[PDB]
Amino acid sequence: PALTEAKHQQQFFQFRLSGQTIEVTSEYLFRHSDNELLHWMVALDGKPLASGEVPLDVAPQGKQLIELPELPQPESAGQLWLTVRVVQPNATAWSEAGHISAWQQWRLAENLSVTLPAASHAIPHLTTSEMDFCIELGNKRWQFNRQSGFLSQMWIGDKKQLLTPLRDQFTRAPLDNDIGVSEATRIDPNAWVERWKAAGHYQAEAALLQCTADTLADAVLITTAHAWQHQGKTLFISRKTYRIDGSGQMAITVDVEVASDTPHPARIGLNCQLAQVAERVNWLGLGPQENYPDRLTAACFDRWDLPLSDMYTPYVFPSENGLRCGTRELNYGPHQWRGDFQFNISRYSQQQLMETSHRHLLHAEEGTWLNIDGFHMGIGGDDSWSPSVSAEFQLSAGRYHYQLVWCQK
Amino acid sequence: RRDWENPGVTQLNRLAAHPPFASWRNSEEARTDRPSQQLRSLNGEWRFAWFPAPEAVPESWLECDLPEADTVVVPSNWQMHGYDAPIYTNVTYPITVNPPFVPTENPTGCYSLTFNVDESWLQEGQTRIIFDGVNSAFHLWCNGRWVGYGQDSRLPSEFDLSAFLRAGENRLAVMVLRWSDGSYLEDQDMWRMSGIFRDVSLLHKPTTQISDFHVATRFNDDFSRAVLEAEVQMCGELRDYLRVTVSLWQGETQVASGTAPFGGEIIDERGGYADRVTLRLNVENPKLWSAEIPNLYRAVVELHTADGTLIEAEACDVGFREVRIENGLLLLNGKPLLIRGVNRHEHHPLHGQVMDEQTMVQDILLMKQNNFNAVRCSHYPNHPLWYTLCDRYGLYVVDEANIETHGMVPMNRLTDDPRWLPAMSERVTRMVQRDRNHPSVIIWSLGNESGHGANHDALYRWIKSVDPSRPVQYEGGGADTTATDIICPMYARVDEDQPFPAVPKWSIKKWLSLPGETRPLILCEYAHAMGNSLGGFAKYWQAFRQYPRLQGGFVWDWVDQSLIKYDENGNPWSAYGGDFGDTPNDRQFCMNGLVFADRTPHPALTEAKHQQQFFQFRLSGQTIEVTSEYLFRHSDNELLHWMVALDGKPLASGEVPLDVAPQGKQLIELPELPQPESAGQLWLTVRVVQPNATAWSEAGHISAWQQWRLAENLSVTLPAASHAIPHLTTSEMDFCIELGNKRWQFNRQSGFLSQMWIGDKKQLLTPLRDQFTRAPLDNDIGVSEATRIDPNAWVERWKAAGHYQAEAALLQCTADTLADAVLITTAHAWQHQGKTLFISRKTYRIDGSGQMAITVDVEVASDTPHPARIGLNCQLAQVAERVNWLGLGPQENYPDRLTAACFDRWDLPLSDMYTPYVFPSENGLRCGTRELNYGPHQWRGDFQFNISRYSQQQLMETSHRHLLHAEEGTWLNIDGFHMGIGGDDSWSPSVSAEFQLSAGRYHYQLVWCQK
Ligand SMILES: [Mg+2]
Ligand SMILES: [Mg+2]
Ligand SMILES: [Mg+2]
Ligand SMILES: [Mg+2]
Ligand SMILES: [Mg+2]
Ligand SMILES: [Mg+2]
Ligand code: NA
Ligand code: NA
Ligand code: NA
Ligand code: NA
Ligand code: NA
Ligand code: NA
Ligand code: NA
Repeated sequence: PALTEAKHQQQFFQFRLSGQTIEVTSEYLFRHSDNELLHWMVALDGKPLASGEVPLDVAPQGKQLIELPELPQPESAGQLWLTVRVVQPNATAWSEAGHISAWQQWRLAENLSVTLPAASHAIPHLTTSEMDFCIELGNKRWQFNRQSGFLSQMWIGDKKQLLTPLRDQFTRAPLDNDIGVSEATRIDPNAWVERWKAAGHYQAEAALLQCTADTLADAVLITTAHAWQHQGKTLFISRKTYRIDGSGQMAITVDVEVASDTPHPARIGLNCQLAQVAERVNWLGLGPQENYPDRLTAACFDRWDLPLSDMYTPYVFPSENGLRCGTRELNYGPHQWRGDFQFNISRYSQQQLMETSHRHLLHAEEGTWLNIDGFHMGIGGDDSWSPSVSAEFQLSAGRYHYQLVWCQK
Repeated sequence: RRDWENPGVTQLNRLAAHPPFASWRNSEEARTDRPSQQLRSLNGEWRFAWFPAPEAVPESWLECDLPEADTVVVPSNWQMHGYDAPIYTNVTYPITVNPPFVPTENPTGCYSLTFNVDESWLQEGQTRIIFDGVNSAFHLWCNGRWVGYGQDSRLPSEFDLSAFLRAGENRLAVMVLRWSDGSYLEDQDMWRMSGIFRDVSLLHKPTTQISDFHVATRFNDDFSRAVLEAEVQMCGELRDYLRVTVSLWQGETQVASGTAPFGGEIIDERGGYADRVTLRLNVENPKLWSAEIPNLYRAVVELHTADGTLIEAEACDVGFREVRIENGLLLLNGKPLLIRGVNRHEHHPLHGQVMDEQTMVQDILLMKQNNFNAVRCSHYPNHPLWYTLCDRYGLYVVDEANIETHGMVPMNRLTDDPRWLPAMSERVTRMVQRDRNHPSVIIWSLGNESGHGANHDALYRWIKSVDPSRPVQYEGGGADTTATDIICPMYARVDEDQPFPAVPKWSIKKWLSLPGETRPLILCEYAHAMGNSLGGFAKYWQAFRQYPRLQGGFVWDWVDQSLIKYDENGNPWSAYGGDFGDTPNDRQFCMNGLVFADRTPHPALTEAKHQQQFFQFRLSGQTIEVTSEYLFRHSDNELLHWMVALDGKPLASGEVPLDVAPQGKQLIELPELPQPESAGQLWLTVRVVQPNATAWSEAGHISAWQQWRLAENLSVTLPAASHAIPHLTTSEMDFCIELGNKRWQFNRQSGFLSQMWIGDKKQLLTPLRDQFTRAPLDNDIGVSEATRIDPNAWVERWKAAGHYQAEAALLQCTADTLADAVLITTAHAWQHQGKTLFISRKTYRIDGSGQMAITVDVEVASDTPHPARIGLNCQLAQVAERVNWLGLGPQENYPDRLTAACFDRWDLPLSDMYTPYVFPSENGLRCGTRELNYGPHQWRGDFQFNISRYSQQQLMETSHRHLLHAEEGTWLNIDGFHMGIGGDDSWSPSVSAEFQLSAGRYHYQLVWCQK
């Protein structure tokens, strides 16, 4: 996936936007843009609104101004995005006709949604028992275990949707850059993986602090709090609310505290093993290829749809892989998650990826592992033998908040 | 003739410039710098009359005092006495631009003085008068007879009165013009005043005398040996019996001496200077001068007959130091400097531009106490005592010619014109002739904001020929022209380029490496301290320390140029541009100081002190590494104090002596620290304390500090159960919740908490509502004016988008009863002309313990300009004496200006939570706060806040601090997020992107409870 990031940063055309004006500047020293045209497209949350093409005629080191036509207003809330691409209409000795050599995006107007949803046809019911809080709405049911404090099961009709409960996750199967030269036989205590190990990140267990249920006028509200500890120290505290309403949507709010003296965690998210396996993955976010916080410039915000296997990157030495960031909506099977998060989805658990040294030995687990992150650490790479993730990409804020809505589609 | 409309005549009959003389007739008085009977002060009471033009002055005045004259103190600026108004204009000239002419209405100040001269001064030798500063041009008469004329408001003009005086009573008449052709070279950004504003003195010299002397100090490779060379020139009776003896003293010990007859070496086909002599003294292991240790020797220059009669003696303090630029670096005594500088104008709120010793001393002490080591004389030579003080207290000085023609179009129109070369030359050459022997002067500057003209090139060269010991710098025309040895931009940013045509301001890091560039870079002005500013100051200091050729800079500027005015009641108040009827004017642009005009600090001063520290620290484990940034001294007056506290509660502390050599490091391993099982964050604070008093600081002065978070024990303890559940009562218009002695009322039409009762007392004067704006800072306004809006300024962008006038529309307001609480949920949209700018969703959960937890989630349209803050505000009913908080402090601190603040438990009087900036704006914020206590309230969370008796609306609507009035109750602003304040400059947006609130979605939470 990194090749596309290299292609984008090494583009030969730079762009700036000012109003309706796109300014293209050429970084060629010797040739004129004689095999290039600029294609532009404006979309609202992925839905195309307008597009066009303009021939490019820029001298080496010169600039060309291009005026976009009047931007008819859009009829719906959402963020309009402008994408432009440089296409070479003619084949050359090194590329085929249609080759895209550069691209850029900008956000244009956004119209926030202020429209009150609509009174629910029904009100979910809360069934309380010694060991669980169950919620029923129509043909759906959610089960919250009172001793663990997690959503342990969800059913559509009589079909269970989870293989493992939905739980917070603060670690990732280590990348080569997280490992560096550390070896079981010669630990480099300064490498990220060793700092995480030593701190107990991979061994920490959730301790329940609170699990309550309340009924509201049109919803049931589950509140939980957990502490993650290691050798008597609290590493992380996660407080959440699950609000399930008459519409069937479950709104999840997550507020996490990370002790200041623990090494900054690899991610702050949730994970689960879904019971089902589906053919495609469809999302509104950055893509289409794998992208991470410190490696997402080449990805574009749009609506993407790929076969599930394209959501896994087969690095020979397996590790955390396949994330997509900047995602506002994710669809898989009958499920939909909405929010502003990063995610990866595949048949391999983080546990397996970290326990396996060669891709050929991985085996698809039952169901699908979904990792949805409110925040994810950068992957670094300035070098692969010392910590190289820049400060601005480390999860050092101390307190983090994210929210998601899981609903059926 | 109208010599004041002719740049070809800048003086008539004026004597040559030279270094400070006193004509002692006893060498030990010269050695000790005691007063000289031959140098008298004429300061005191003079007679003065104001005229609207020189054509209105009556002839009788030359011969006798005008009955309607007033008696006034001299030196003074006549505007300070009320005769006419001072004018505050920044770039535009205060007069019509039509060189070399001035207004025919040109305020003329007629000063006179009747004084005594003893016969002895007249029996022999020469008696001269010296006017250290006359603004801007003047004619002088003595006993009714015309003596001469002078220009250049900032250097001394001396005239020989020998033939005009008589024993006994004599009368001077000085006709001072406010405007003259010299005004075209005096366009500096400051109040435009006039008068005899520096000292007036009378000096007696013998007929055969020392007419000039220059002292140089050259060294061997390691500074273990020096040669002091003093060239001495004489005027008068040249005879074989004359000699010069120069002796050098360290305290009462004479370290070297040389005697020689006059007659310098042959220099050309016609011979040599028979009226000059150069003495060379060898000095072993000289004690070197620097701003860190201002070691000085005293050189006494005796003119005498060989058989022993001292004719007269002159003398100066000598600082052995070498200044040189080598391999791209400016070095002092062979080591690279790091300039912690500030620009300082000569300004006093009551006396105008008149300087006095007390004030100078007060400024030098505070400068040093705040870790400055350098000062630039923006933008003219200073009163002579300033140099003496910087030589003795130790500050590096940039001495600057009085040449600024900013208002010309283009700016170099005069400086590139050979017809103005003579007037400019005098401003440069006479400054060097006067101040060349002061060790504190390390760099000469050619003036300011006069573009780049060939006159600058010629003059750069002149100084380099006459004084090879100091580099020459000059910013005009792009800061890296051929007229400067140092790249010395003003307001270039650290990482951000500003590619203006012809004179771009490159990022300073990028500027150093442009193709072919090799010079050191020291900003002549940076970090414009106007109003609530200095945002981003730390970014500069991190760059300076990281890049060797980035050698610092001079902050703009030390002191606000505000002037005192008196109201009807007779109470003083700080005034700025236009407050005297002056127009056009540049309003508050005259106030850009780190300190107020009466020397009280602005909060930005502590940020400069901290970033300019001389010791850097690193913590590893319980090992503290201290590194010294001093170049020449060991830390012989410093100890390190350390303290660990848990959320403000002191746990342990200690002190350790610091012994680090210059550029050295010391490791200090701290004791076994506590590990309380009790929740909270442990914080380590270290401070460097000087146990002994110095010439510039008191015993115990703190010179540096730093803090680090140590272990944190997050709280996992559950709160006990409440023997109580709040009750809800509803009506169409409100939701009321009651719990014991407490009550909360939420309005269903507005969707806000409109009142709360504790006991049965109302707690709010205005409801609790979201706030997205701030009363704009000077940096938010920049140059925008109602008459000439600058649409790119932050304030204008917010105004145009409707942030200040957006109204909350209620989208949802519900109340639910929980197991042990009542929950109120609301959502509001802020719109403007149909555009939704922000959406606020919150929950308020009131539980059986009486606490109210508020959760707020805001959405900000990505296309509206990033807002100033995202927070809540309310007017509380109570006024309490103190404010106590756990968070950054104790002074005002903003996101981009909080490095100096330390996290601890602070407790101050309410009034200290307001900063009285002259031009009112949002102020008093404290960031990183975890708990805030005021009266019976306590708010906990992770927020920034301000609290005072003044609403944001009032601050935005009032132009001057003395017009503000305390409102009923106390206004509290509690922000989840607050935009940086900026300050890289005050006339374009300068808040760095990482300090702009552009995330789109923001979340914050607070708990409001009692106690
Ligand atoms: Mg981009
Ligand atoms: Mg003249
Ligand atoms: Mg002697
Ligand atoms: Mg006599
Ligand atoms: Mg200027
Ligand atoms: Mg600090
Ligand atoms: Na083309
Ligand atoms: Na692996
Ligand atoms: Na440096
Ligand atoms: Na004006
Ligand atoms: Na100014
Ligand atoms: Na010491
Ligand atoms: Na104001």
